[PDB]
Amino acid sequence: SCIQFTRHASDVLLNLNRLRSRDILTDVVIVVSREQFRAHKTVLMACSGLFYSIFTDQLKCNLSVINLDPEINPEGFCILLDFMYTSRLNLREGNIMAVMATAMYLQMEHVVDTCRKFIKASE
Amino acid sequence: SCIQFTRHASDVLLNLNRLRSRDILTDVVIVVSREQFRAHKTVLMACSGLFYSIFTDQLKCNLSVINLDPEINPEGFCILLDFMYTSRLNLREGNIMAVMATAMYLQMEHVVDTCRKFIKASE
Amino acid sequence: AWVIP
Amino acid sequence: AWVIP
Ligand SMILES: [Cl-]
Ligand SMILES: [Cl-]
Repeated sequence: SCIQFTRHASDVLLNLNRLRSRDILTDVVIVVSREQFRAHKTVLMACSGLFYSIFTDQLKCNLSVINLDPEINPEGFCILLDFMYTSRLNLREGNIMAVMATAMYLQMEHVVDTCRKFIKASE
Repeated sequence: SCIQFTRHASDVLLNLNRLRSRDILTDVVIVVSREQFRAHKTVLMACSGLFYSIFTDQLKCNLSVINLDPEINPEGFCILLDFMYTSRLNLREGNIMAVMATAMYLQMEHVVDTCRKFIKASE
Repeated sequence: AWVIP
Repeated sequence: AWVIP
């Protein structure tokens, strides 16, 4: 018997992104080589199998800094972090390989699938 | 030049709700008279003008317990909290007045609007 | 907006 | 699902 507000989920994500831009209640720093990215643990877990495993680990859940594998490209991470908070993926010919390798590491199957399709079409 | 994954926002909300059910990374207890509700501060702020004001206040942002006005009905709050995490509002004839008064207090304009329309149509 | 889901 | 927004 429920009614549903169609735009609710996108509005929530819009506000979580505004919180991220203003640095409100961000509780983790993701270190990708020389770069730091402030984020909300719950949004990372809700989007990534890797962060879901990290932040449900009884020891890692309490860490304020998570260092990613040095093989991870910071631009690739940046694009995936923007995707997490906006549903929009800035996929380009110059970044697709780094985006795909980063999505595989972060466990983001939908991004991996779209990257594979854009690669196969070119091819 | 971005591409968009249509279901991303609803999937994120689905996962935030699964985190809430399992009590993962919940960081605030909302006390509504005799009842307690565990939630994520960021989801509350992203959905409610009242929680947005509370959790951006330099002192209240650090509180782990927020007590609501004793006039607030716990079932009404419960229904709005489920709406926040699911986009579905369990609106019924027996709960509509409490739901509407709670949405006005929490500052959730879209819920207030739909409640007003269901009231006007009846009557 | 509101719809029947 | 993916679309042009
Ligand atoms: Cl994904
Ligand atoms: Cl609302």
